[PDB]
Amino acid sequence: NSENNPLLIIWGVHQTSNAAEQNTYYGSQTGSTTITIGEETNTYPLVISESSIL
Amino acid sequence: HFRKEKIIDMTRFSDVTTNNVDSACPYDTNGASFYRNLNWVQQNKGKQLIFHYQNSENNPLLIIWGVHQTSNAAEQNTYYGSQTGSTTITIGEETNTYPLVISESSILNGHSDRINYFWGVVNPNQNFSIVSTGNFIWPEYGYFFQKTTNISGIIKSSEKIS
Amino acid sequence: NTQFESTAKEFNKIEMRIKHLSDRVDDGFLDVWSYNAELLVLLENERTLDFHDANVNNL
Ligand SMILES: *[C@@H]1O[C@H](CO)[C@@H](O[C@@H]2O[C@H](CO)[C@@H](O[C@@H]3O[C@H](CO[C@H]4O[C@H](CO)[C@@H](O)[C@H](O)[C@@H]4O)[C@@H](O)[C@H](O[C@H]4O[C@H](CO)[C@@H](O)[C@H](O)[C@@H]4O)[C@@H]3O)[C@H](O)[C@H]2NC(C)=O)[C@H](O)[C@H]1NC(C)=O
Ligand SMILES: *[C@@H]1O[C@H](CO)[C@@H](O[C@@H]2O[C@H](CO)[C@@H](O)[C@H](O)[C@H]2NC(C)=O)[C@H](O)[C@H]1NC(C)=O
Repeated sequence: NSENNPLLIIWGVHQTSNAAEQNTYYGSQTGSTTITIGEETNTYPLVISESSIL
Repeated sequence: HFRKEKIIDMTRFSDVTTNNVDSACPYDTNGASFYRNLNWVQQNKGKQLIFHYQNSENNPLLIIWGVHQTSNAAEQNTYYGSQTGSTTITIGEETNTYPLVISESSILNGHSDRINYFWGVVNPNQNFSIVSTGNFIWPEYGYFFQKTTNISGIIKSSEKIS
Repeated sequence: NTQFESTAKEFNKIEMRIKHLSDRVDDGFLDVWSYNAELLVLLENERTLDFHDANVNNL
C-alpha cells in the first residue's frame, strides 16, 4: 500500500459440501489460503462439510 | 411461561441404542442414570441419523444437547463401533458442526472423556434439524418459554424462599 | 424513577477484562450517586433552615 490512506480488503473462503463438489470446483481434495496483513497471519485450511441448503 | 415437553421420539432411530446411562450421574438412591432431558445415543456404527422438527408452538423452544469427546480409539470403538461420529445441528439459518474429537483429559468422576453441552433457541414457526453419525447426546426434551423484557438474573444464597 | 435493576453481571472465565469494565461502570455510578446525594442533602438542609427563618421573619 503505497497510498497515503489505509486500504480495506474483503475476501472469502469456500467451504465445500463433499468430495465430489470439491473435485468439481477445484479438481483436488486440497485448497488452503494463508493471507498475511502486516505481521498478522490468517490461515484458512480446507473444510469439507454439508450445511443446510440456502 | 416455562414448559418442559418431549421434542424427539428416540424410538424411531434404528440399529442404535438410546437412553444410555453412567454411574457418574446416580439417582437419589445410587447407581447409574443420566440427564432426563438429554438422551445418550451409542453404537451408531458409522451410520448417519437424520431428524427434523418444526416449532408450531406460539412460544420459542429451548433445546440443550451434548457432544461426546472420547479418550482414545478403544473407547470410541466401544461406545460407537466406528472411528467416526460427527453431528451437524441446524437451527433456523445457523449451522453448528461438531466433528469427532478424540483426546485424553484428566480423569474427573471416573471420566477421562468429556461431554460438552450446547444450546439454542427455536423461534415459533422456525425449524431445526440434526444429522449425526455418532458421539451425540440428543435433545429429547426441551423447554417452551416466554421471554420478559425486564432481566433480573441469579440470586446466589443458601437461604430458602420466605 | 429508575429503570429495572439487574444483577446479571457475569462473564465467562476468559473475559475478565469485560468483567473489570462492568466493575468500573458500577464504580462510576457509585461515585456519581454518592457525591450528588451528599451535596443534595447538605444544600437542601441549609435551605430548609433558611426557609424556616424567612417564615419567622415574615411573621
Ligand atoms: C419493567 O420495569 C419498568 C421499570 O420499573 C416498569 O415500568 C414502570 O411501570 C410502572 C407501572 O406500569 C410505571 O408507573 C406508572 O406510571 C404512569 C405514568 O406516570 C406519569 O404520569 C402520571 C400522570 O398520569 C404522574 O402522576 C406520574 O408521576 C408520572 O409523571 C402512572 O399513570 C401510573 O399510575 C399508576 O399508579 C398510581 C398509584 O401509584 C395509580 O393511582 C394509578 O391509577 C396507576 O395505577 C404508574 O405510576 C412506571 O412509570 C414505569 N417506569 C419505567 C421506567 O418504565 C415495567 O412495568 C416493568 N415491567 C414489568 C412487566 O413489570
Ligand atoms: C420447516 O419444515 C416444514 C416441514 O418440513 C416445511 O414446510 C413444508 O414444505 C414442504 C415443501 O418442501 C411442503 O410440501 C409442506 O406442506 C410444508 N409443510 C408445512 C407445514 O408448511 C418448511 O418449509 C420448513 N421451513 C423452512 C424455513 O425450511
